[PDB]
Amino acid sequence: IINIKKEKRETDEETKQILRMLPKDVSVAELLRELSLTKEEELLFLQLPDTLPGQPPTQDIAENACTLADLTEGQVGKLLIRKSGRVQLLLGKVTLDVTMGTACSFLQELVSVGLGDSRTGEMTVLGHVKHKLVCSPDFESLLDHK
Amino acid sequence: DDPVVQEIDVYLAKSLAEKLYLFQYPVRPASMTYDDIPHLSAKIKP
Amino acid sequence: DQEIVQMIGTEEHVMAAFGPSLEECQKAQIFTQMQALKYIGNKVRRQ
Amino acid sequence: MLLFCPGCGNGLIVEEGQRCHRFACNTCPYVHNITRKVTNRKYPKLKEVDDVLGGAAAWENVDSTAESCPKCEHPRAYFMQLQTRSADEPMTTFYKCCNAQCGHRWR
Ligand SMILES: [Zn+2]
Ligand SMILES: [Zn+2]
Repeated sequence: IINIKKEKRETDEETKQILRMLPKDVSVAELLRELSLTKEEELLFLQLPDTLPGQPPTQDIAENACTLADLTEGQVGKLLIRKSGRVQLLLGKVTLDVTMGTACSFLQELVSVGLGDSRTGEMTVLGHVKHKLVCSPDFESLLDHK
Repeated sequence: DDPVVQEIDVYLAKSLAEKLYLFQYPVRPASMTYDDIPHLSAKIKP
Repeated sequence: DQEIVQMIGTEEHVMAAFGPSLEECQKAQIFTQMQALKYIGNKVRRQ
Repeated sequence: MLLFCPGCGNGLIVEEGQRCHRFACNTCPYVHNITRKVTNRKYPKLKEVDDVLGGAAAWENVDSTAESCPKCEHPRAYFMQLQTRSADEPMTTFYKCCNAQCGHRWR
C-alpha cells in the first residue's frame, strides 16, 4: 500500500490512524524556536487591524482607513518581545500586541497569481502557511495615555 | 517586562500587492499536499 | 461530508452521534447541491 | 470509525472487491485495500453500583436524636417539617420513632 495516500482520521492533528510500527504554543516561544533553534525561513499569516495608526501619503484623502496598500516600502515598524511572554509591535507612537490565532490544521498554500499578460498568466506557489497571528490595538494603554 | 531580546524589524513590499492570493483547502490536512499531483489548468476571472 | 463533520465537531462522541445521520444521507442518492435542492422543493409546500 | 476519501471528502464504506475487503466512496473510484487488522473500540460503561442500600447507619442521617415523642417517648426519633400549604396557617410535622422497632408515623 502507498504510504502517502492512506486514509485520514477525522482529527487533522492525529490523521495517523495506521502506523508502520500537541500543547498550545505561544508567539514568543514560537519566534524563539524559529530563530534560535533553527534558521529556516517560515511563512506566517498575521491579521492586521482595519485602520493602521497612520495617514495615506498623498493618496487624495478625511480620517479614512489606512491599510498596507497606501504605505510605501521600507521599515514600517519593529517587533519587540518583552518578559513574561509579551509580544508587541511598535508601529510608531502606539504599540499593538500580537497573539496566536486559530491553530489551522488544514492545507493552506500561499501562492502568487501574476497576470503578466491579458491572455496568459503565471501562478507561482510561494509556500505553505502553518501558523496564524493576530495583531490587536492595546486599547488599555490608549485609554490610560489620555 | 523589558524587550530584552528579539527586536525584529518589519518591512513592507508592494511588488505582489495585486498578484498575491491565498488558497486554503478546508478538506485537505496540511500533512498531504498537492505538490506531487500534476495540475492541468486554472480558470480565473479578474 | 468531511467539512460537515468538521463543522459539527471533532469529538469522538460527536461523530458517534452524527453517524446515523450520515448513514441515512448516504442511503439516498443525494450528493450534490442540485439534488438536495430538488428534494427540498419536492418537500416544499404550495404557497 | 468514520473515514473520508481524500479526493472528494465523502464518507467511506466497507465492501468486498476482487482480492480483499476495501474502503470505497460512492461518488469517486477511489478505493483503499485493507492490509493489516483495523479496530475501533468504544468501551461501554459497566455497571459499577452494587445496589445495596437501607443501612440503619445510613438511614439515620437526620437531626432527631434524644427527643420525646407522644407515642413511646424513646430518645432516637426522625422528624420532618413541611411548609407547603398556604391554607394551613401553622406548619406540618411528621415524627417517626423506631428505637424499639415501634415504627410510628403521625402528623
Ligand atoms: Zn470519495
Ligand atoms: Zn418514642
